[PDB]
Amino acid sequence: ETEDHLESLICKVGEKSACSLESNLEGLAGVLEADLPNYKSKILRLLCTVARLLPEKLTIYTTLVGLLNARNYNFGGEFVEAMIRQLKESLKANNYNEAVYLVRFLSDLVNCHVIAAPSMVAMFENFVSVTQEEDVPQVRRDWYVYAFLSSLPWVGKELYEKKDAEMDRIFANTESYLKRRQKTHVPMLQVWTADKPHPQEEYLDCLWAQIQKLKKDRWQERHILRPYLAFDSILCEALQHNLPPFTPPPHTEDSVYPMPRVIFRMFDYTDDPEGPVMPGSHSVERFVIEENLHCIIKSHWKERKTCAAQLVSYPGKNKIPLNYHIVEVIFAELFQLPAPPHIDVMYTTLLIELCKLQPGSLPQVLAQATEMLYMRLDTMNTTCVDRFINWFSHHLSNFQFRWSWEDWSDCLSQDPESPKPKFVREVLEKCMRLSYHQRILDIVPPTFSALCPANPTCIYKYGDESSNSLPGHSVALCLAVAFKSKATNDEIFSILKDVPNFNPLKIEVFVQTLLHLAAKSFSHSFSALAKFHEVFKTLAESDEGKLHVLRVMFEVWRNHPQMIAVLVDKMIRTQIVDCAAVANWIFSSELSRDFTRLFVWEILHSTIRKMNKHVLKIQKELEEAKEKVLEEQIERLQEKVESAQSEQKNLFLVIFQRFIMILTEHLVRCETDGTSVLTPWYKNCIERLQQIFLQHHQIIQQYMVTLENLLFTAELDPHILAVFQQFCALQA
Amino acid sequence: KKMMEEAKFNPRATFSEFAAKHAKDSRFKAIEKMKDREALFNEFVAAARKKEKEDSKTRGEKIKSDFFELLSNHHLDSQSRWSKVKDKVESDPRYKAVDSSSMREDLFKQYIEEKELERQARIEASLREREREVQKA
Amino acid sequence: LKALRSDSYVELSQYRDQHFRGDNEEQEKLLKKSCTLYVGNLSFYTTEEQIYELFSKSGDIKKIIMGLDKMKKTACGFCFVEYYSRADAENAMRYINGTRLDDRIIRTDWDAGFKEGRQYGRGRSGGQVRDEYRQDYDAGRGGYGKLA
Amino acid sequence: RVVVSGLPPSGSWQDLKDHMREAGDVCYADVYRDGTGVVEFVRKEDMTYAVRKLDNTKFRSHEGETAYIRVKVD
Ligand SMILES: C[n+]1cn([C@@H]2O[C@H](COP(=O)(O)OP(=O)(O)OP(=O)(O)OC[C@H]3O[C@@H](n4cnc5c(=O)[nH]c(N)nc54)[C@H](O)[C@@H]3O)[C@@H](O)[C@H]2O)c2nc(N)[nH]c(=O)c21
Repeated sequence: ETEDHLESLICKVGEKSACSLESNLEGLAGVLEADLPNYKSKILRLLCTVARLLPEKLTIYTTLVGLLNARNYNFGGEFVEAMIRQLKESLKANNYNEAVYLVRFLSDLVNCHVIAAPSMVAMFENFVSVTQEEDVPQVRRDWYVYAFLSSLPWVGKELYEKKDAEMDRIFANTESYLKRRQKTHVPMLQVWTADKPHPQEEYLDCLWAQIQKLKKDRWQERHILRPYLAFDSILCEALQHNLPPFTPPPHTEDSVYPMPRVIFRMFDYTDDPEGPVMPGSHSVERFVIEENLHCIIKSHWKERKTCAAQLVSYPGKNKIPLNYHIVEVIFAELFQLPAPPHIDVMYTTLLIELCKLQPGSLPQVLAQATEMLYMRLDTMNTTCVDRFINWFSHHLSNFQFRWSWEDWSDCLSQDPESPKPKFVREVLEKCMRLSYHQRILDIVPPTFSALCPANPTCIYKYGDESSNSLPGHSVALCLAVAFKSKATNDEIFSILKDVPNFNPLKIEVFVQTLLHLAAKSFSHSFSALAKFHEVFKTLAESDEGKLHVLRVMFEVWRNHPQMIAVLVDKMIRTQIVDCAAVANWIFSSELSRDFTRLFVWEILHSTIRKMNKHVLKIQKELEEAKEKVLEEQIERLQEKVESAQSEQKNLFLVIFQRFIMILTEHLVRCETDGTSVLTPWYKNCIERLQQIFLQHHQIIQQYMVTLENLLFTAELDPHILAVFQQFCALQA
Repeated sequence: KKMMEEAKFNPRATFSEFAAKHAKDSRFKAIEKMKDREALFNEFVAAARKKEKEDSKTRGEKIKSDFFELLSNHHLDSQSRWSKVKDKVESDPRYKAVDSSSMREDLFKQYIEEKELERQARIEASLREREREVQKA
Repeated sequence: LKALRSDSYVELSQYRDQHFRGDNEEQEKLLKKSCTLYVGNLSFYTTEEQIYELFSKSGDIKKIIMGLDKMKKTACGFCFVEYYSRADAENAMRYINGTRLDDRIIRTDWDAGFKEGRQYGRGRSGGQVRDEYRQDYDAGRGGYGKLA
Repeated sequence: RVVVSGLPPSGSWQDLKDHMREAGDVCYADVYRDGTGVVEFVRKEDMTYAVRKLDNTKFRSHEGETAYIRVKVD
């Protein structure tokens, strides 16, 4: 019971009360002291937890650890003892993001008279000292600075009352360090390359610039609520403590540090003239506001309805254009370089839940942001655009596809390849897949018809062709007859024995015919593949066969991208074709004309994931089997791991070799015909290569020797190398 | 309490903000413990917010009540048009006392809504008996 | 660690596998380990293609089984979606449940598991039981309830 | 969804719903295994109540057959 009640109450304070917060902190303060005799360990646990899991409540709980320290010095000393232990653990386990919340909780305690202001400074001095450390990844040297700077919004003001001498010498080594960092990763992490309006800044530079405006403002920010900073009635006479000498954990080969980031920015106060002035991009208020909002989503991501509510009720010290901050932060997450913190579909419905909660004001802002995103499309990164298309099209389908399409009339007279028209075409294509062809033709104006998607009709070769000069024609006609008759494999094989030339012609007449007679539904085509599965495994026993199947299937369904995708997927899972073949198919000349369409990549990534999932699965089995006949298996599971990983490496190897080949071909041709290198085709192609790295950087890391010395070498065009070097900078 | 009367209301003021505004005031220092300063701060807000509510919604009932009293002076029925009445009452302090035009019109619309009634009740009872007899048949 | 674990959208519903064999205990053990979902309120004309496109947003789908009129053998207004992993089914439960599929608000529920015969409406008239007593008009489910 | 155990031999889910309704309102019922069954209520209030009040009660079938049924939250 009691155990239960404590955790309940510890949370109540953070939650929205119905009696001034200060009161609750007053009460809970004593209550907790009264229970210290019997429940010291639990309360000591509960607080260390809310400290690393409820950052958005940082100051409500620091206060609490204060009122307590103001009634039991020895208690505070124990809490601060745990915190350091808890912090050393998070660090050793590579859970750096959790650490920051700890390191930041300590910081604010200094404002609660619990930790010696001078004490904090000594630790930070050691954090920055990491910048000197020799032969360590920059992402490591980066995290300590970030942990330091991100704290100042809380500690800085009072941490400036003391040790300004070293609290100047620290900024000194920082400034020095900040100007010596390589920024190779920025181009690969920016949502937009255009900085004409608002620049997408490297996260440390942006924060550095933020501290400055604060420092030069005498460290006086006006947002961070402070519920335990008032030590003029109690906290004053409290006896602070001293954090033991903190020696940052030595960089090991098992260390993994957060990747660098780029600050997503799309709004400024002029985007909301008639609304409370929006904190500027370089104001700490902006940082803190987005930080809490990001943390709120991190705490409630699993429950969308609770989530919207915690966002909308966010407590701001001084009024701010909340709705705008909520939308900006959600897009900041959806478009997070390659992909955000949580599953993509979560942001879609989260936004819906917010529109249902603030019916009168959220929708307009969301409609304003959509407009702005569309207008800035020209320099948005391909990976984000895809995300934009899927979000918007899925969003539309929940609001009867109602949108003011004429607002985007400008796309109508642009090269079909330009980002705007292409974006519209893709969005519409997506809307069709969530409903049907005719429905979409009906929602857009007559002027847009040209951008609507083609009717997804099957294309039989030997069909009502009547153009019979084609090879295997009659053979196909027998097949059609057999299939409609509940023919068997051997029978079909027989029909096929009468085919003149791995036999390309046999494949084509089989596929063209089998698919045509199952073109009514996905479920028909599937069973079709399952029934005559044996035939497939025969005709396509070779890679040429595998490749030819994909080629004929594409010939048949080129007007129905969703069909093509589900078929390839089904074929891979039933081993009618393998990922290598799918990869070669993607870069094949037969797809050259559709190379930049979304479905092509949606398929390639879905193939890569199946490969990855597969590898992971077998690895686990071995893992479990190794944790125990039982041997003959581990012998076998080992072999399977080998093959799986080998085929995985080969998939990345081929994909990269193909990218290098087509990009070089383009670069050379251009550098010969003195033509522009920056074509729409190039943009998609170079950014698609970048995406391979973004989506699977973890797996790709395992191939550094091969990648760094065998593929992406110096003889390669710098435009291609650039992509590789950007990737390496992610964990450099 | 005096410390809070020197600032600008701020009913949703944080305790550390309130403590910053009144920290050098002697009525603030007069209370020994920080906890009791916060408790007085919390209660006075909660009693001021409780009173603003109860006050601004007896003024609401008083604005509305006055507006009706103004209208009661003119011979209004379901016919009468607000386009016409407006130009007759627009000078009154009870008309201006409603800070909006959309709402003076709604209040007006609300305000706007024996033998013949006996015959109507006759028709109603006849229809009821007819429905009952039709159901029985 | 603490109550942040809240996952109300993934919790078991009140519905029980109708013709299921085991205890309520055996049905519940299957439901908490399932990868297959029950999808309700579809229109009679909602296709497998649409279902695939919306439900794939939460993970890869293994199979989709359309609910049918036991006697007419036509789309009934419900279906079963089966994922390869429960994590993906949970996300559908979390972010797809309660949203629009083919212009109508749908509801998902955990399902013990598909078995031959689960695809047929148990509705007295052939369709879903739900439609026998519906007193509302629904042009996606054939107008008024069967008892009308 | 709750489960039922200890139902009569000559009984169906349709007749059971008439007994479960006492809790408030039922959404679906079933009787499989030739002994145990199941029921689906609307709200948790009426549901939790059924397992509380409508527990180990005496079911009465339309065939003049009575028995003891056990309700449980599933
Ligand atoms: C609704 N539902 C169906 N299936 C599956 O889909 C198939 C179609 O059969 P139905 O023909 O759809 O089947 P039942 O639900 O068996 O029977 P029933 O539970 O009695 O219940 C409720 C629906 O009918 C209504 N109803 C039932 N009896 C009455 C009654 O006497 N009066 C009134 N007014 N309404 C009633 C009620 O409103 C209710 O919501 C079957 O294979 C099922 O397994 C579900 N599977 C899961 N996991 N979750 C669900 O929520 C679910």
